[PDB]
Amino acid sequence: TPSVVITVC
Amino acid sequence: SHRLTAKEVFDNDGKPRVDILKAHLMKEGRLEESVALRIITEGASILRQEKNLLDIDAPVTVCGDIHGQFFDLMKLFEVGGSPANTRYLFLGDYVDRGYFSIECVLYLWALKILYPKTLFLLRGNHECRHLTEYFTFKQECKIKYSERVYDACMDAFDCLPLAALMNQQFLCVHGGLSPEINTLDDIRKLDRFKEPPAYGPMCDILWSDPLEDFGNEKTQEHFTHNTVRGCSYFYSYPAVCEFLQHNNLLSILRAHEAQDAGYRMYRKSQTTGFPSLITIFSAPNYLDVYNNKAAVLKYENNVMNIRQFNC
Ligand SMILES: [Fe+3]
Ligand SMILES: [Zn+2]
Repeated sequence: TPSVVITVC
Repeated sequence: SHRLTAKEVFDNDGKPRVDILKAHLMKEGRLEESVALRIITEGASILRQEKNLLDIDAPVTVCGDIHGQFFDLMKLFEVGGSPANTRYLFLGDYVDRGYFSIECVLYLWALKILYPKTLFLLRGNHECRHLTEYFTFKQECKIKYSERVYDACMDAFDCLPLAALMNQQFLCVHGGLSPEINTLDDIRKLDRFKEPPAYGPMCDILWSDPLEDFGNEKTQEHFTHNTVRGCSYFYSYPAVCEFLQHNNLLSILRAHEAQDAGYRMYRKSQTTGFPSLITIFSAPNYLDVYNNKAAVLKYENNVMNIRQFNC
């Protein structure tokens, strides 16, 4: 199961 | 202004000069009509050889709606990486609403000609005759080019694949599921080379939405008629999870609904603990107020990286 990384600006 | 010639657009090996195209198209610069027809039909011929359901390996950058917003498409490629070394999957809705629909089509088709094995385009619900006639794309084609160019785009849109199986883990579509799509073979058996019907599995792939209360259903109805779209269905969280489990998939990646941040991750599966559904939306939108923000999804090294841009 992959991990989730959110990159916001 | 100057209409780009075939020698200006294509090199001697037939490769489109996409940097020249990019600089000219953003000024609403036009090509010669024969050159536009060449781009559209060469791209269409590549799309026609592809399967209904694409097999796309990771790494890939997944992109939602563009809607003719050429300046944001240019930014998206800056954020997502150059197509010269980045695999791309677009989930449809290239035209209408925005101001530069034919420019987005010509540029993406050029990129497909140049990178046929690493840049992929799916069909959205706007890539059809009915919607481009109702919104502005049909008129813009006739104005800037001709009805022959519009007709070529319509035939090219018929060639767009309907879905992608990504890393053997994700089903990617513009809209969503269908009461008549219970296996991946159900997608493979469709005849996609047509205007999307008013109802049926092809319609639903392009048109359906998660329920407003997705993940907290008051009833057990997997598919309910979609009163926002006036066609197709709302799908429920049990509907999605059952599809995922039956088909050994992790999630559905789709577009089609604008989001405050450019993305939304819905309720996690009770089996895997991974979001059962992800919406990605890759250009600005005007619903209530204007929203400049957008996001793309980069799947790489077993990390689902949602990258927001245009803040
Ligand atoms: Fe849509
Ligand atoms: Zn859209």
